Amino acid sequence: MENFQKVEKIGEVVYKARNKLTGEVVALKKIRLDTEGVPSTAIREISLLKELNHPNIVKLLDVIHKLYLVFEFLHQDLKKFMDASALTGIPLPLIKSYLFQLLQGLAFCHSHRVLHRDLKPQNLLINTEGAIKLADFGLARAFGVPVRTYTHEVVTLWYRAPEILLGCKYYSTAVDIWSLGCIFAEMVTRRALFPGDSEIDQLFRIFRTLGTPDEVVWPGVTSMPDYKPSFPKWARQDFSKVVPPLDEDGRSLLSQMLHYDPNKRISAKAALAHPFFQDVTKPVP
Amino acid sequence: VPDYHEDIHTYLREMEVKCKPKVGYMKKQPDITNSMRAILVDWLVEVGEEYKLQNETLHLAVNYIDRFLSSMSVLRGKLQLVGTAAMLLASKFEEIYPPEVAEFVYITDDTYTKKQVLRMEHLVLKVLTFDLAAPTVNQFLTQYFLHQQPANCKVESLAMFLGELSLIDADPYLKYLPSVIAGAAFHLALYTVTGQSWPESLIRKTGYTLESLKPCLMDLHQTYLKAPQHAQQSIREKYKNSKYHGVSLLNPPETLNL
Ligand SMILES: NCCSc1nc(NCc2ccc(-n3cccn3)cc2)c2[nH]nc(C3CCC3)c2n1
Repeated sequence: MENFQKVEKIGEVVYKARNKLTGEVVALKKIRLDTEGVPSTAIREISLLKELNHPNIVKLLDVIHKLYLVFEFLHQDLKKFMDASALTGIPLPLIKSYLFQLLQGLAFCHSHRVLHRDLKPQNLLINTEGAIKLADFGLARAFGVPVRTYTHEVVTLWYRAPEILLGCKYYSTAVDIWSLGCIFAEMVTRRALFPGDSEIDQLFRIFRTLGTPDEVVWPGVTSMPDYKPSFPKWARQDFSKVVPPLDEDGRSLLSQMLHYDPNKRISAKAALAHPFFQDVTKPVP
Repeated sequence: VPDYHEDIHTYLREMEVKCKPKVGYMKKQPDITNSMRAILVDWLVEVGEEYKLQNETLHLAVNYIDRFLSSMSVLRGKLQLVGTAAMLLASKFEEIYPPEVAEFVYITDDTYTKKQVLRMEHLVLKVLTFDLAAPTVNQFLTQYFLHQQPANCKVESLAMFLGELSLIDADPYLKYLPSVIAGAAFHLALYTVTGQSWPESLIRKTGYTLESLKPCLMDLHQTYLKAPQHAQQSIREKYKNSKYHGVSLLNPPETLNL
């Protein structure tokens, strides 16, 4: 640690720091070890990031025993970029670039049997050259083929998939795609698609936009542990009202990322092949 | 089939070669033997039952132990401390609710302190360079189960039982990759319950023929035949439960007709 000059606290603890010998600017993620030893979150983040070498996944550079994870530094997160762009909006080609790159990163995770389980704008890091990267693998898990039951308490509420809210025994890769669908819409409209203040409010916000799901839309839904036949039956809103600025291809992709049935929700790999990405470029923010 | 199943299988096949322990490591250990390892693994099977831990957690703990003993000399009095730290790390990685350190101390009957278990956790992490996401026999078995025509709970329980017996005996099972042990365990379980063989869909997925699995199959058939005589019995006791369709009570086939 003697070789690092802390510059400032950037998250919570994550510090911006400088290697005093090489000049390299890094992010130091400090994990406190005080009565259970190394936290499971640290064990999973380190072990999984060592297998996740990809241009759209944040680089882990070193681990030091306290426990400090040394990462590459990126200038901003997508949440702050979104806030700064609330009046202008993010240009359409940059929304498309960012989603294309998030899907490349996520397809790599899923192909390496990793679920992220906390995709939200503050965990998506951007550099001055137009790259965006998945970060914070503290909630991630190595999944099996096929899955078994995993932790129920997963994904930040606004980005949480309906199969988690309704208590399905099994969830998998589709929960990450749900979160990215939400993030896509949020980049387009400049606000959170489903800003719930409780699990029931979150579900009803989803139902009010996409329609209350039924046995035709989502076979099994009326049998799910937290499904209630008393739920209001809302009709589905037209995507021309949900995401007004979005073209036919954009609407087609978003609708496939927000399919109720996790078995029909588009995969990261299939999303990359969607006609929405035919003209993708890499603009600089 | 999800469009990442093939990618995951290809990746696990690369990683099982990289996560493999050193086949001859026990000959270079001055103080411990295959028999003391068998005793430790059989004990971890019992710890897993007591804490209702996943089979995967047990398989990971054994991978971590064999990799640690591949580069670190350990005296017999400390082998249980390595095993306990391995099971704690496997639990933190794989389990929704890992047992607390004080429970791992209790299950050693205070042979070691909390401080010792936590220091050994740090050392295991250092020696394994935090590379905990190892492929297991279990991870290959659950993929192979998707190729059943049709799915048979007894075949699945018996293949798991057989894959678990392989963990106990470093000689001969350290000679084989997890994918190959799982292939033999699956064929032997299928043949025992239904008289069916290693299916064409798995020949295509794995590139393994029944012929390529033969050396491992012959070993696993002997292990199966001799299981009621083995000094270690925790796996047989476990797979008598209705949870596992009492498959450890079934008669092994006399021949495989290979
Ligand atoms: N959730 C965002 C905060 S955590 C974060 N932020 C990063 N960069 C964005 C950022 C930079 C400076 C500031 N800032 C300056 C003055 C005050 N704040 C705030 C945000 C990171 N780059 N690389 C990382 C590694 C992945 C784990 C650590 C990392 N983490």
